Amino acid sequence: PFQQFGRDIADTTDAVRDPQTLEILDITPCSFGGVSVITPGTNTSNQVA
Amino acid sequence: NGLTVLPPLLTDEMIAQYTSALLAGTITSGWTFGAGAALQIPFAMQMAYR
Ligand SMILES: *[C@@H]1O[C@H](CO)[C@@H](O)[C@H](O)[C@H]1NC(C)=O
Repeated sequence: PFQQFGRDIADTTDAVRDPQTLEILDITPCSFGGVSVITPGTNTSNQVA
Repeated sequence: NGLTVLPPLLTDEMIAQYTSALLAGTITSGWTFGAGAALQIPFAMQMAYR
Protein backbone atom coordinates (compact mmCIF):
# COMPACT_ATOMS: atom_id res chain seq x y z
CA PRO A 1 0.00 0.00 0.00
CA PHE A 2 2.88 2.44 0.74
CA GLN A 3 5.17 1.44 -2.22
CA GLN A 4 5.50 4.01 -5.05
CA PHE A 5 7.99 2.45 -7.54
CA GLY A 6 9.90 -0.80 -8.16
CA ARG A 7 13.46 -1.76 -9.21
CA ASP A 8 15.20 -4.41 -11.29
CA ILE A 9 18.05 -6.57 -9.80
CA ALA A 10 20.71 -3.89 -10.59
CA ASP A 11 19.34 -0.42 -9.49
CA THR A 12 17.19 0.33 -12.58
CA THR A 13 13.56 1.47 -12.01
CA ASP A 14 11.29 -1.10 -13.74
CA ALA A 15 7.78 -0.23 -12.46
CA VAL A 16 5.79 2.79 -11.15
CA ARG A 17 2.47 3.44 -9.38
CA ASP A 18 0.22 6.00 -11.09
CA PRO A 19 -0.35 8.53 -8.23
CA GLN A 20 -3.94 9.40 -9.39
CA THR A 21 -5.31 5.83 -9.71
CA LEU A 22 -3.39 3.00 -7.97
CA GLU A 23 -2.31 1.15 -11.20
CA ILE A 24 1.20 -0.37 -11.43
CA LEU A 25 2.90 0.15 -14.79
CA ASP A 26 5.98 -1.76 -15.92
CA ILE A 27 8.57 0.36 -17.76
CA THR A 28 10.36 -1.13 -20.78
CA PRO A 29 13.37 0.96 -22.05
CA CYS A 30 13.31 2.49 -25.57
CA SER A 31 13.91 -0.05 -28.37
CA PHE A 32 17.54 0.27 -29.56
CA GLY A 33 20.32 -1.70 -31.30
CA GLY A 34 23.04 -1.72 -33.96
CA VAL A 35 22.18 -0.89 -37.56
CA SER A 36 24.15 -3.40 -39.62
CA VAL A 37 24.50 -3.33 -43.41
CA ILE A 38 24.56 -6.67 -45.27
CA THR A 39 26.20 -6.42 -48.69
CA PRO A 40 27.75 -8.21 -51.67
CA GLY A 41 31.08 -6.69 -52.78
CA THR A 42 30.81 -3.23 -54.48
CA ASN A 43 32.84 -4.88 -57.30
CA THR A 44 29.72 -7.07 -58.10
CA SER A 45 26.59 -5.12 -56.90
CA ASN A 46 25.31 -1.95 -55.11
CA GLN A 47 22.08 -3.49 -53.64
CA VAL A 48 22.23 -3.78 -49.79
CA ALA A 49 20.04 -5.04 -46.94
CA ASN B 1 21.16 0.46 -20.25
CA GLY B 2 23.05 0.79 -23.61
CA LEU B 3 24.26 -2.84 -23.19
CA THR B 4 23.19 -5.35 -25.93
CA VAL B 5 23.40 -9.17 -26.14
CA LEU B 6 23.79 -10.74 -29.60
CA PRO B 7 22.58 -14.25 -30.61
CA PRO B 8 25.10 -17.03 -31.48
CA LEU B 9 25.42 -17.78 -35.23
CA LEU B 10 24.55 -21.49 -34.65
CA THR B 11 21.39 -22.08 -32.54
CA ASP B 12 21.21 -24.77 -29.83
CA GLU B 13 19.23 -26.88 -32.38
CA MET B 14 22.04 -26.55 -34.99
CA ILE B 15 24.73 -27.47 -32.42
CA ALA B 16 22.57 -30.50 -31.45
CA GLN B 17 22.66 -31.61 -35.14
CA TYR B 18 26.48 -31.35 -35.23
CA THR B 19 26.81 -33.36 -31.96
CA SER B 20 24.42 -35.92 -33.52
CA ALA B 21 26.50 -35.98 -36.75
CA LEU B 22 29.84 -36.50 -34.94
CA LEU B 23 28.16 -39.18 -32.81
CA ALA B 24 26.47 -40.99 -35.77
CA GLY B 25 29.77 -40.96 -37.69
CA THR B 26 31.60 -42.27 -34.58
CA ILE B 27 29.06 -45.09 -34.06
CA THR B 28 28.69 -46.22 -37.72
CA SER B 29 32.21 -45.63 -39.14
CA GLY B 30 34.94 -45.31 -36.46
CA TRP B 31 37.67 -42.72 -37.16
CA THR B 32 37.23 -43.04 -40.95
CA PHE B 33 34.88 -40.01 -41.23
CA GLY B 34 37.82 -37.93 -39.83
CA ALA B 35 40.08 -39.13 -42.72
CA GLY B 36 37.64 -39.07 -45.71
CA ALA B 37 34.06 -40.25 -46.30
CA ALA B 38 32.45 -42.34 -43.51
CA LEU B 39 33.13 -46.05 -44.20
CA GLN B 40 30.63 -48.27 -42.37
CA ILE B 41 31.97 -50.98 -40.02
CA PRO B 42 30.04 -53.22 -37.52
CA PHE B 43 30.31 -51.71 -34.03
CA ALA B 44 31.77 -54.83 -32.35
CA MET B 45 34.62 -54.71 -34.93
CA GLN B 46 35.20 -50.99 -34.32
CA MET B 47 35.65 -51.79 -30.61
CA ALA B 48 37.89 -54.74 -31.59
CA TYR B 49 40.01 -52.16 -33.49
CA ARG B 50 40.08 -49.78 -30.49
C1 LIG C 1 -8.73 10.59 -8.62
O1 LIG C 1 -9.77 11.19 -9.39
C2 LIG C 1 -10.37 10.31 -10.33
C3 LIG C 1 -11.43 11.06 -11.12
O2 LIG C 1 -10.81 12.09 -11.90
C4 LIG C 1 -10.97 9.11 -9.62
O3 LIG C 1 -11.53 8.20 -10.58
C5 LIG C 1 -9.90 8.40 -8.81
O4 LIG C 1 -10.48 7.32 -8.08
C6 LIG C 1 -9.28 9.39 -7.84
N1 LIG C 1 -8.24 8.73 -7.08
C7 LIG C 1 -7.93 9.08 -5.84
C8 LIG C 1 -8.95 8.75 -4.79
O5 LIG C 1 -6.87 9.64 -5.56
